[PDB]
Amino acid sequence: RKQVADGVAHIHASFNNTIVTITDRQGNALAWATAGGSGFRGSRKSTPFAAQVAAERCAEMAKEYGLKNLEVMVKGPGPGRESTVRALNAAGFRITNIVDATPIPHNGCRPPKKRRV
Amino acid sequence: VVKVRPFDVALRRFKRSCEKAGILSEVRRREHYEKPTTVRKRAKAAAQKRHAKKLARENARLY
Amino acid sequence: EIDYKDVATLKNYITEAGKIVPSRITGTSAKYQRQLARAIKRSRYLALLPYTDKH
Amino acid sequence: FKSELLAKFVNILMVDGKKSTAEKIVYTALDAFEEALENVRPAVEVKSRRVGGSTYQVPVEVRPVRRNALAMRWLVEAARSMAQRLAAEMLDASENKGTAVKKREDVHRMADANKAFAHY
Repeated sequence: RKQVADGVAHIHASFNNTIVTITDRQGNALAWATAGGSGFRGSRKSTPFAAQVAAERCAEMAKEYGLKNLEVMVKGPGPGRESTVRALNAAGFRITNIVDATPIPHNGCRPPKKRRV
Repeated sequence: VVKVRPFDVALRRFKRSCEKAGILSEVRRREHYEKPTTVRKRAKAAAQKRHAKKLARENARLY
Repeated sequence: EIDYKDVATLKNYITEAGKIVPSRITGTSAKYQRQLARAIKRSRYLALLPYTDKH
Repeated sequence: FKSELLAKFVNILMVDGKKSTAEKIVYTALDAFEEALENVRPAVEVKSRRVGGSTYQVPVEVRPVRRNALAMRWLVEAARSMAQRLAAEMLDASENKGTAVKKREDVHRMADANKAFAHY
């Protein structure tokens, strides 16, 4: 382990799962945790609370590297946007900046077809 | 983007900083391809409803 | 009288994200709004304004 | 004893109008509560909703009155001589053991498992 104190939390909140990848500021991965690896499956992955746990699990694995300050980059529309960020505050970590990093095409590729469900 | 200058404020300020860049709005637009005809149909009915509101909401006794 | 060089003015008409602001908000005339949008877009090409807050 | 919770407990024990038989049973096994109740009182319970088109078990708070009532019900239902079964439970209930305590547990267990539905 290289001990780092300043880092970046990259919350990837899909509508299905939520991934949390705490990195150094140079974007090398240190820890990751996912709603659908932190216990919850099918329906319950896609809940705030599953993502919270992902964040918690990742947080208490990020302390091995001795991280202290994180910037949160919240990327996507999922339920695990807000909850993960709370779970980083309420796990010690000082949050410096909360960026949104959602990829927005400036008209680009034709999305998949509409679901005639 | 929100520099945390308490966190609880900062996350609310974050949540309103991404409302205002219509970020979640935009993702939901671009999840599935709206066929151009359907886009226009929605936009007309929008304008049409908005007017047909205001018009009768100027015609707006009750008791 | 809008210039792709007058960054300072133009910046009153872009959001923090870099987005062009509605004429509804700013209160610009349709004719002006059109000319802004054109200038903003020329600025963006000269990297005097940014396209996106991200980049 | 002059307590409304005690009144409740017997009425929750009472069967077929027989208040005396009940009252005796409770009064006698009490000779052999307010604690043993408070160690069965559940704070959280699962309910169920039609969520849109499924049945999800959603955690909810128990309000304090239902708290005391659910406890009494659980004691009696576990407990069910009777005085030689109603102190039996209602002492293990002060020693976090038995089935009325197992209820408090296995209810909280179910809620813990359904925290993902807590507020949605």
